[PDB]
Formats: sequence, structure tokens, C-alpha cells
Amino acid sequence: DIEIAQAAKMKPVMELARGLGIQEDEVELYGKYKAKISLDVYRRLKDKPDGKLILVTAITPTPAGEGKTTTSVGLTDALARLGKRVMVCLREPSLGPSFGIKGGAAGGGYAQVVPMEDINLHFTGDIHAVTYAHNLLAAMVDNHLQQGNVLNIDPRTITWRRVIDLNERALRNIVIGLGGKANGVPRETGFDISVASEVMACLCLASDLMDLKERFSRKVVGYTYDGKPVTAGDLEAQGSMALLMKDAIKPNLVQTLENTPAFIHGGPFANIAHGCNSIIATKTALKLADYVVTEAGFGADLGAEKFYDVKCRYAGFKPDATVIVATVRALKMHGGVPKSDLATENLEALREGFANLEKHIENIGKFGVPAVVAINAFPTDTEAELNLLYELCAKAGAEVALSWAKGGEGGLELARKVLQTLESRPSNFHVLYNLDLSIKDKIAKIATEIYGADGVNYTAEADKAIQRYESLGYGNLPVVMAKTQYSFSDDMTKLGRPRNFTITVREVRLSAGGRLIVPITGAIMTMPGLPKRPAACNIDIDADGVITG
Amino acid sequence: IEIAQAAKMKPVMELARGLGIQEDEVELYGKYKAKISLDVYRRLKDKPDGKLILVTAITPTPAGEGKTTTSVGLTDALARLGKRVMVCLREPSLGPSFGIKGGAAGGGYAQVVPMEDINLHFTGDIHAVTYAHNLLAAMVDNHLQQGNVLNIDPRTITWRRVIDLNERALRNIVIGLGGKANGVPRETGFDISVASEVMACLCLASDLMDLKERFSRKVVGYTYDGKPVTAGDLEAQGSMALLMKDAIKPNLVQTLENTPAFIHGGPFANIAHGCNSIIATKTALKLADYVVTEAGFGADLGAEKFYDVKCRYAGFKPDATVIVATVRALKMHGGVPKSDLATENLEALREGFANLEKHIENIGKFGVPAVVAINAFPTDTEAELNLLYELCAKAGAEVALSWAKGGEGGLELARKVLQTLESRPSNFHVLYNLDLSIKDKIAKIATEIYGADGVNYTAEADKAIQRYESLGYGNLPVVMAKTQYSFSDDMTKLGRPRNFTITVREVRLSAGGRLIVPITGAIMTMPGLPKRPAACNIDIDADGVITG
Amino acid sequence: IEIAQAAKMKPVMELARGLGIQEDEVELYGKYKAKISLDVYRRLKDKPDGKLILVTAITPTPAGEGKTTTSVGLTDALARLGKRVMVCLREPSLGPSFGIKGGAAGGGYAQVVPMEDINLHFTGDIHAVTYAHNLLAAMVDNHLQQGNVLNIDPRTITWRRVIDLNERALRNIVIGLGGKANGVPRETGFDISVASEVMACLCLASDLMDLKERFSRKVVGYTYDGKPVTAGDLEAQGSMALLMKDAIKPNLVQTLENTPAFIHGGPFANIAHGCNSIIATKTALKLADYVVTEAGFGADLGAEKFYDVKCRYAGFKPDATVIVATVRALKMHGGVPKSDLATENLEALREGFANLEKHIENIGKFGVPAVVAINAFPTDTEAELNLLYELCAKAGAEVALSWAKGGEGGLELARKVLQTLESRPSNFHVLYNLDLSIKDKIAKIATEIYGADGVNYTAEADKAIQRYESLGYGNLPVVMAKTQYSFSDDMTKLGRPRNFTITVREVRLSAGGRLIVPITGAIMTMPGLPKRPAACNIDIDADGVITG
Repeated sequence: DIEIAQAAKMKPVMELARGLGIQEDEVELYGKYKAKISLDVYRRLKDKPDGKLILVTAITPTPAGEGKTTTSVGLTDALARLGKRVMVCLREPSLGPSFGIKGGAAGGGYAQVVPMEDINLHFTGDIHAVTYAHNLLAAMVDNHLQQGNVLNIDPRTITWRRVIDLNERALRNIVIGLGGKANGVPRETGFDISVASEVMACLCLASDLMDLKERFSRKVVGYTYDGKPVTAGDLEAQGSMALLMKDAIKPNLVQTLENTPAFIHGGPFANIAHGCNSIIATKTALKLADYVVTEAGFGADLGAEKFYDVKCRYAGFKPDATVIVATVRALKMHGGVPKSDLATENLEALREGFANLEKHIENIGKFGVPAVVAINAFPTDTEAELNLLYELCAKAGAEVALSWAKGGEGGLELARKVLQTLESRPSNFHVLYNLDLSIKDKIAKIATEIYGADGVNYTAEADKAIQRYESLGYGNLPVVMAKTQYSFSDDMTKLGRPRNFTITVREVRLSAGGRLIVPITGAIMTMPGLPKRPAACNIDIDADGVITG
Repeated sequence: IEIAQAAKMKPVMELARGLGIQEDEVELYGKYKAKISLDVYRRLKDKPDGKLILVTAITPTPAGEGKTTTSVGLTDALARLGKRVMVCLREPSLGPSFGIKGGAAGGGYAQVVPMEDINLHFTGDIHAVTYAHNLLAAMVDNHLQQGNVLNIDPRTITWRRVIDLNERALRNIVIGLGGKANGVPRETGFDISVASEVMACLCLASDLMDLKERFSRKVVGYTYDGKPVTAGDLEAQGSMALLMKDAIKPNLVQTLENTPAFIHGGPFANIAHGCNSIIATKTALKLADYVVTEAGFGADLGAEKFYDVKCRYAGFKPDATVIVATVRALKMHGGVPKSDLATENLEALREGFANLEKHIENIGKFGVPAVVAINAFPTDTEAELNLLYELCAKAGAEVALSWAKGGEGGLELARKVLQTLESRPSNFHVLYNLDLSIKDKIAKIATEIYGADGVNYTAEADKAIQRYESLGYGNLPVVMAKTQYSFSDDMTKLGRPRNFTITVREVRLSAGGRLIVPITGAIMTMPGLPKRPAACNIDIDADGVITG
Repeated sequence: IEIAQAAKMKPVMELARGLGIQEDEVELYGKYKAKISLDVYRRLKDKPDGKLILVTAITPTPAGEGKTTTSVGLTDALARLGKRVMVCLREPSLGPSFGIKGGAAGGGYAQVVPMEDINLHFTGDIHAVTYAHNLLAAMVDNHLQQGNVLNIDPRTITWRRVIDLNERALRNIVIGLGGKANGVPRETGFDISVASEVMACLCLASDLMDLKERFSRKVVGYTYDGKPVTAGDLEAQGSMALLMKDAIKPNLVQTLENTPAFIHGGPFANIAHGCNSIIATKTALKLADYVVTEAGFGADLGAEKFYDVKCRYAGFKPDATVIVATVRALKMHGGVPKSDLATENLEALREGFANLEKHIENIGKFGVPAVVAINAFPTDTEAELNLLYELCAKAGAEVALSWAKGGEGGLELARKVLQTLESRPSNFHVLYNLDLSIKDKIAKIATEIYGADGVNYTAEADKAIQRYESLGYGNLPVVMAKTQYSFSDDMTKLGRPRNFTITVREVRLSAGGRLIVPITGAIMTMPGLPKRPAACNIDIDADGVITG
């Protein structure tokens, strides 16, 4: 009953891989409870049909929390108890947070994927592969300048920054190549958290290694003194980068507290990227299982949208259903109630905050997939409140979840409601926008139809970038909005369902290993810092076990 | 090609068994690489250790040492003689792979495997070091940002950062730019990961709780009052320890002749001692009759620090010591041009021998028996070898073809080591004492070993040493950070230079270990990529790698 | 060529005499340039001042204003009518000379001299500012180096450095590198010298003791607690004052028509008020019946700050105000292309007139009489002029050829100014009050003058203003740092834009004066050299200069 104190009985992953149809020679162990699986499992099982794909997302996140991954693990466990063949595909957490604000569980309570400690730490070294693949390219960029700059790159135009998996403000802005002609070419850069690396996004969206290698070659690192693009491909570094990702390309098999098979592979930001786990895990899971549960970072206005418009578009997936998690509290915060009085009953605030959930329902509906609401049960909630929220959910199926404090058992209702909609409401999935539209038409389609905004404004900088990109041939790519996750708008104070507002993009970046990144506010916290009181200052490993993780 | 030497390995779990390791004391990383719990040792704490065979070599030359190969090729041969032996080598840096290419983990049929893994991520040992080092750094910079409670002077901070790639651009940099929200501007830099004091501590730690405490002693800088502020004062030893939880365990792999091969650690040899970890060798000791391990650079640096630092702390007492050398090698010390190592020249071979001979004596100075080894090379003529044979008139000597014959080309030398390890009982002792003065320690290492008539200390060195000894780090060991291509600090003085001197220009302190006194610019703690990098050539087929 | 206009000057000492200045109140810098003691004023403190003729102009355009010329050409004409008048202009930055060439200190036969000196070192006024600014900076950095007794946060320091050259490279830099002995690393930069708050203070100071105290109020940054640390807290006002001992005195020179010409000061017009010093004009006042002075940019910026800042502090009460404008100028505001200002177009001339007319009204808003001026240009046809003549249906209007006729082409306009200065008695008042809110001040300047329906303040602006007013600098004047090519912040909106808004993005504080609220990127406080600089062409013969 704290989540870490819940280290208990796991079954060898080989056992799990065998009972899933994976041959022993496609399993590479990392201890008895972790394994990477060959992309051969999908290569030979590709002509078989896919199981059902269930995306779990949530309402606009608030400081009161909602418990998104907890529901994903619990739902999966519930489908398992109900006898369904099922797996969960989740993202690998960044190492950094483990030392700043303490590492959390892959879920919570009795709804989590273990081994916990390993997953919050080095796990199987995937992030390390990204870190070095990404940094090798930076070093090849700087060595190429040092070597005479044949490609004639303007160092001052280099956008490929460096990366590292810890929270360090100090590396945000820095100057490299100092010391004299023997120590490189002086320039300004900095570091981003590793999981923010475009490399981490390439992994999450690649078909396999060769695809991963090609996407790498397409990565722009800077421009010539003429404005012409310069790619890693131009520096002949994709092969080497691919080599570093040799093993990281394989999804990792772990399990739930109740032994339900699970894939954890990849884990990118959800503002500067799509916030989804890899495609190679999900598609492998769709073959090995009849039901696959996966999730997406931030609320449905970002994660769900990008899961649909980016991950599924590339992979060919066609979501069968989507579950949206909400709590009475988080909802009452969208209704005006302060974090301090969230325990006190307030049907009016609950009814007004519902407006937020109501908007996500409708939105999910614009993609052709039926939605199901998952109420993450909380002690202080009252019957009057839950009951109000249940009937308000007049549009889709609603079921309460007690997966946190009851494991799969607390999610049987939700499981049965999902199965119920999977049988009578087949989906008709379709992305939100055609790729042939203008970059601004995509931005507007998303801002208009999903956020509920009136329109979009652009700064001079944003306009120049959109034109340079479009004439440079990157205007037909998908669009990944980098905005605040705490509101449908770009103003994190406007909770609930803000109306009559405008979205403003001030800068537009490019990830040639995917698409366009237009950010609004300071969504550029690409490198979180450490608190005055670093969880690390308390961390200590006993003569045997750990403590304070 | 050496890589082509990808042929038949064996499930390490088996070896772990055919050694006496409980299954519950093994964690796999595939079926051909695995770690071993520190429980193996603690329980077999009283069991009788085996013998120790510290392989070493002459003074390196652009001709070919043979240090590493001969270390495995000997293990093959030894165990090929129905003996219980392992190999405790060092894990190579990841960087060289994409710059000048990755090499064999030995040589010919004496290379430990799997090769590729070893030259890349392996079991992620280096990454672990990389993050324990960088988190400390992040804690240092975030501390300033909070209010500098410890009143640190950013400008004095010695704790750099780390990455395991060859990047010159990161040698000198300016961090903390941006404003009151992005930290405090200061000058730092990056060093290759395997140069980390964290790698050192790892390679010189008993058990986590040990490695931890060592971390807590590391100095990251000073306050404005000249007062040292350690990692311990930052409360970072715990977290640093946790990141190492796995890396602390040694990695069990094997030879091409399925001989148990232990690969754990990989520090620098100049700024450090260039030895594989202790927890590893002290383990192989329990699990084997004989343990064949090596050290970086020539015996004048590695062996010396191996005896004075590793064996000192660990409690080891080396029973033997093999020193490698080729014909071409010594010849260069005889003035033989690199493009002139093809032709015969017994006169030079004899002159250069002084190199080989000089080491022979230093070895003997550690009350540890000694034995010569000769990497058989195609050009070396009968005449040459014949001469060199008798030249070693002072201690055991055997030729070795462990390169193109595997454990076979090693039988000869193999018998000699046993023969002498059975008849030549050592009384191992440290070449100097831990209470002597830093200078007197440097001296004893300089005179008796390097052969310097004396030592010089610049104004900088003096101020530092006085600070240190006045701070408390005076009773510590000494790691000579100097050129390796010469007994002296002059990399041009080949052979056995005489009537020379040694000048210590700088002096760095390593709380988690000892004292580093550098001579010349041995500060190349971050090598750089060439104009024709291997990264530009490395590729990975829809199946396998081709160019690494 | 205008430079060729090097012909007959007169020993300023004489002029100083033919004005009533005691010889002991003049310090020469050759026989054609000299300073005047601040004693002239203090003694003639009660003597009756003369009249004030603040020349100004429309909204600048890439066609040709005529601001400066018409200011001297008028003085010639005025004094050419047996009147006691001087000219109080501004000293130009040294930088433009080596980048885009140095220009006339007026125009045609209305340029003050000696030209060369004026565009170079002159009497070293700027150098003096340059060093009082930089010494403060050095005192700030040396303070940190000592122990930061005032607990300053280097990262907050707003006090930049200064140089009087166009150097982009110095806009953003990192200083204090090197170690505990070379200062504290921080991010600063350089601004052109004439952008210095020191230049401002100079151009807005009564007497040394005044200028001094002002210096002591300047804010160089804040402590870690957000507490302001001024130059006064650094005890730098004294030294800063001494470096200015000479620069405080105004410089007496002359026109081509030997009319007394005062050139002292030269601040920025956007980040500052663009007016020659006060101590100067308040001097020429005593020593003359009429004083002809000007202000930078169009009347929407210069005149406004001239009235609200200069006249406010000094106590002046402008009796007149001339606003210049050419035919081609207004036409561009009518949409007339630059390469299309050759042909006639009365329809555009009429439309663009809105520009001219809009100013006319703002002028009148300061209870100060107004009068139009037209720089006669070769292409302007009779038709065009004829139209523009009557278009000014609201206040006095006269054509001027002070360019190619000297004080002659100015007679016409000259009479009109007297005619109206004699019949049109002003009741000069500030357009706003010193107790209003910063926003309400910005507003009143934005509405009544700029013509903005309102003003917007970003998150940054708001936080700043609140800080300031919460710090005590709320009852201060406001200097609109915005584009000058448009009444609005949009440099493309020519003419008299309507139904627009103004958005203050940033807000800088100038303790030694007022508050600067910038709109667009008017932060070009350090212009840069072109690819074809005049420096590459300037030369000096074994006799004279050729290319400057």
C-alpha cells in the first residue's frame, strides 16, 4: 500500500513469450524478467489479422491528477481476468525525473507494469542508445566543421543540439569549441533531455532498423552559408547511428502485477513530439494478441490527436475504441474549485468542469472511434457527485474504475463496457486532416476542430519558417502542436472549455524524421531543471536494497 | 580478418555453472554475456584464492605490443593444460569505434567474445559511469542555482562532465548561459567517459557500500575560502550508487576456446591505473586456480600502479608477472625506423633490448617473479629471435604464437609460468610507503622505476601539493600521469634513457583513490575524431554490420 | 560637393566676444572651436532669456527630411535680419563616418562648421561619455570580483558597456572568463556610445553637481533579492563626474555665415529624447534674443519628448515651433514609390499631406504656435508646391531654399517666424502629468499624439512596470522607444494610420532621467558596418583627407 512496497511475484518473461507464441530464438533475455524481442516475430506474423486496438487517453491534465497509466494497466488486467488474450504497450520513462522529483510507478497501486525500479532506471538501455546515436551526429557535425567544413555549413545555423537524460538547466545554453584552432569551432548550442531527442521520436515511428536508418539520413542539422539544408545523410552518419540503435530497435517485454504480457518501448515528449510508445511494439502486439491497450501523453487534445494523426497514419492502425480517464476532482478544478478545497462536494463545479470532458468526447468522435469514460475512483468523492458525472456522460458509455486499489478486479466494469462497445459500435477511423493541405490549414484544422479555438495568429518568425519549410519541400508533412497541456488553449490558466479565444504560434521547428513542430508559449522546456530539494539528495542504496526512489 | 573470427561460443550460464556459481547469482544479457552477483565473493570469502598472473609489457611503440592478446592466448594455453583459470580484462571505450575502428578484445585466436557487443554498449557499464558522473555535475550546477549554500566558487570547480565519444568541441565550453533562470555561467568541459574518476572508483571498489563512500569523498571544487566541497557535502553518493547498482557486478564472457573470460572496468592508464576492476579479479580468484589479468601501458606505469594501487587496496600479492615484447618493438628502441622494421638488424635488437631488460629489473623489484614473452612475427628471423632469447639473461623466457595458433601457440610459455610459479615463491611488497611524502613517493617511483636522477616541481605543482598535504590527502598513493612511450617524460627518448630528469608540471587530486601528478600534456582526456572517421564508413545491412 | 564648402570661418573667440562672454570663460580647441564655462549662465541667471524656435519635422522617409539644414538656414536668415540668434544642434556619432560616410552638419549653405572635426573627435565630448560609462562598468565587475558586498546577481546586471563604433560583434558577448583571477563570467554587450544613459544625463543636466547626482541614481542591476543597486551604491558618481568636467561645457562653433552655432550633446531619439543638451540651450538663451534648436526624428517623437522631458526639466516654454517637410516626402506617405518621386502627382501629395497635417495638430496641442517649412527640391513642380501651400490650411507656412541660397533662401520663412512669434503668444504646458500612471502617460502620448485607439502590454512589460512603480520610478516621464517611420509601431503604415493599436513589448528604466517603453525591435543600440564600408575607402593624403 505505497506502490514501491509492492514488489511481488513475476513470471519469467520467456514463459510469457512462449505462452504468446514467440519462439525462444526471438527472445534475448536481460535478467529473468525482461527481454527484447526480434522484429522477426512481426515479419512472419504479418499476414495474420490484427487484434483490436484500444487507445486510452484522458481529460485536460490538472494538478489534481487523473491517473492515466493506472487505468491502462488495470484495463488490461481486467481484460485478462475476463479471459481475453491481451497485451499493454507503454512508454519508457525518462531517467532524469527519478532524481529530481522522485521516480513513479508504471501505473499505480495494483495497476502497474514491473519490474518498477529497472523501468525507472536503465531498464534495457534504449535511452542510452538514443543518447549516443544523437550525440554521435552532433560530434560528426562539429568534427566536420573542424575538418574544413566541406559542406560549408553556417555553424550559427546548426539546429542539432546535444542530449542527456538528466534534468540540468545549466546545459540549456552553452558555447562549444573553445580553446584554439585545435579544439573545434566556437558556437552556441546546448542540451535537451534525451527523451526529447528527435532520435527518440524516430525510434517510436520507424517500421524497423532500415526505416530507422533512412529517417536518420533525412535529419536536418543546419544550413549552408546559402540557406541550403544539410542533413545527417549529407554527413554520412545514418549507418553509424543505426548501429547504435541495433538493439534499441527491439521492443521490451515485461509484465503487469497480474502477469499480463506487456511492451514498453520508446518514450518521447508529447508537445514537441507525439507522446506515444513505438509502432514496432504496438504492431507486434496486434499480432500476438486479440486485444491491445496503449496510451498517449498529455490529454486527448494532444496525445490522442497525435496518436491518430501521426502514429496510426504512418503505421496503418485503425483504432477500435478509445477510453478517456477523468476524476471528479480534476474535473471540479476545470469548474473553478481550488486545489485546496477539492474534497468538498460541489455539484455545480463538477457540472461545469464536465464541459472539459464533454469536449474530449466530441473530439474523439471526430476520428470515427467510439469513446468510453473511465472514472478513476477517489475516496473523497460522493455518490451524488459520481452519479452526476455518470449521467452527464450522456453520449458515451461510462464506468467507474477501482484498478488502483483492487487491480484488475476494479476494472471489470470498464473492461465489459469496452468489450460491449467493441462488439456493437465498430469504428470508422479516419485522420483529422489530409496531408496535402497547407501547414496553416492543418494547424487551423487542429486548432479549430480539437481545441475549440477561433483561429490562429503567427509572428513574423513563424511565418518565415513556414514559407522556408514549404518551399523547401516539407509542407506535406503532419503537424505536431507544441502547446501547453493544461488547457485547450495556449494559456495554461484557462481551464475547462475556454471559448472565443485564439491560438498564437511564435516559432515553427522541423523534425525531418517525421514532421513540423509549431510551438505556442514556452513549450520549449526541452530540458527540465532540478528542484531546490532534489529527490537525489535523499536517494541512498542500503547495504542491500534501495530507498527513496 | 579478425572479425571473421566469429565462430562457436557457449551459453555463459553453463560456464557460470562449470565454475560453481549458483544460478540465482547470474543475470543474463543474452545467452553469451552475463553479470555475476557480488554474493559469490562474500560467501566464498574464506575459500582459498588461486594464483595471480599479471601480464604486462615493454615500452609501447608504433610497431605492436602484444599485451592483451598474449593475456588471453596464455589463459587458453593454461586452461588447455587442465587448469582452472579465467581472464580479467578491461572494457574498451565506445568512442574509438567510430573514429579509428573497433579492435579485437585480444588478438588472433586469443580474443575474448562476443567482439561487437564488447566494443559497443556491451552490458552498459560505461553508460552507468557516464550518468553517475553527470548527475553529480548537474547537482553541482543546480546547487549554485539554488543559492550556493556551500558558498562554492564556480571558477574553481574541477568536476567536469562526461561522454563516451571522441568530441574535441566539448573539451572547452561555457555553460550556464541564458539568465537567472538558466543557471550560473562558468567554464567547464567534457572528458571521455573512461577517464572518469567514477570509472576509477568502480575499478577500485570492494562493494557498492564501498564504491558509494568513495563517491562521497570526491572533490568537485572549493568554497571562496579555499575550503573543499565534496560530493558527500552535496549528498550525491546515494544516487550515484544506485545508478551503479548493476555496473558494480563483473561481466562473465569467454575466449574463442570457451575459457572463462571476465571483462569489467576500463580506466585510463596515465591519469589512472589502467587496470580492470578489483571486485572482478578478487572474484575470479575464488572461482579459479589461476587468474590471468593485465594493466594498461608498459610496466613502468601499469604494473607499478597495479602493484602500488590495486594490489595495495585489494590486498592482492601477485605470484607471477609476464612482460610481453616483440622483435620489431625493441628494435625501434634501437632506433630502427618504422618503415625499416622489415629488415634484420641484431645490433639494434640488442641495443633496444635495454628497454625490455630495464623493465625485467623493475618487475623483480616487487618481489614478484618475472617472465619474458615474444609475439612471433612473420618477419622476425631465426637470428633475431635467437639473440633476444639469450639476451633475457636474468629471468624466464618463452616465445608465443597465441596469435596464429590460439591456446596452442601458448603452450610453451604456459608451462614456464607454472614451472616458475611453482618454484618461484614471491614476497610481494609495495615499492613505497603510504606515509612517505608525495614528493618522496614520486621520487621512489621516478628513481627505482623510471630511472630519473631526480624530480622537478613547478610553482604550480608546489602550491598544489602543499595545499593537498595541508588538506589531508598526503598519505595517498601516486599515479604518474606522464607519456608512456618513454621511461622519461620525453616521448622521443626511446630505450632506457640515462642521466635525465622528470618534471611534474601539474598535480591533480582524486579523493576517490589517490593523487595524479602529470608531466607533459598528458591531459588528452578527450581525444578527437579524424578527417576520415570510421563513422562515415560504418553501416548495418538489412542483416549485419560492415565496417566497424 | 558639400565638403567643398570649405570656405572662410571666424575666430570663435571673437564671436564669444561679440556675444558678451568674458575671455576667462572660453577654452579654445584651435581658433575655430571652443568651449564655454558654466559661469556664463550662473551670472546671467537673471538676465532675460530670448525666444525659442524648436525646429522639427514630419515623419521621416527615404526621400529627404530637411530637419537639420532648415534649422541652420533659418538661423542664418534670422540673424541676417539683424537679430541676436544662435543654433543649438547635436554632435553626431563617430561611427557612421567609417561605415556609410560622414555628412554635413546641416546642408548646403546652412551647415555648421568645421565639418570634419564635428564628425570625428570634435572636442572629445563623446570620448568623455565613453569613459564615464565604461568606468562604471569596470567598477561593477571589479565589485563582484572583490566579494560582491552588495550581493549583486551578475545575471540581472543591465548596465552594458560602450564604444563609439559600428560593431555588431560586440552586441552579445561573454566577459569575465579566465578564472578566479580574471573576474566573474557573465553576459553583457556593447551599445554605441551615443546611446549611453550617460549621454542622456549630459544632455539633460543643469551643472556638474546635477549631472553627478543623476549618475549616482543610475541602476546597474539588482541583488539576488530583487533589490536595486545603483551607481551611487558603488560610489562612482564622483569619478564619473570628473571624466565629464570638460564635456559638461557646451561647444561654440559657427555657421558658414559666421552665425554663432552651439553644438553640444547627441543622444538617441528612440531610447532617448534626441535633443541637444539643456545647459547649452539655456545658455544660448541668455546670450541671444532668439535660439534655434532641433530634436531627432519626427515631431511625434522628438518634439514630444522635447516638450515633455527637456522643456519639462529645464523650465523652458517654447514660443514657436517649425516643422519641416518636402514634396517628395509627403508623397511617399501617399504611396509614391522611391523610384517614382521624380514625376508629378498632386493626388498623392494631397493624401500624404495627412502626415504633415497630423503633426501640425499635435504641435498645436502644446499651446505652442506652429509653422510649415518646405525644402525646395529641383523636381517639385509649381503645381505641387502650389497645392501643398494651401493644404497647410491651419497655421503659418513658408517655402525655404536655405539649401542652395544659404540664409537667403531662408529670409521668407524667417520673417514668418518673427511675424507669428510676435503675434502668437503660447501657454506652454506639458501634454501629460508626472503623477499619472505609466500606462496613462503612455496612453495620453499614444492617443493624442500617435493616434492609437489604445495600448497593449505584454506579460514582460506588465511585470516590469509593476516592479518599477513598486520601486519608486512611477512618477517619471515616458520616452517612447518605437519605430519612427510611422505614427504607429508598424513601420509600413505610412501617412496617418487609423484604427490601429500600439503594443509595448518591453520596458526599460533610466534612473538618470525617465522610463523607456520599447515597441518593436527598436533595440538597435549598436548598428553594424556594411560589406562596402567607407573605412575601406577613407584615406589621408600627405596633406588632406579624401573619401570621408
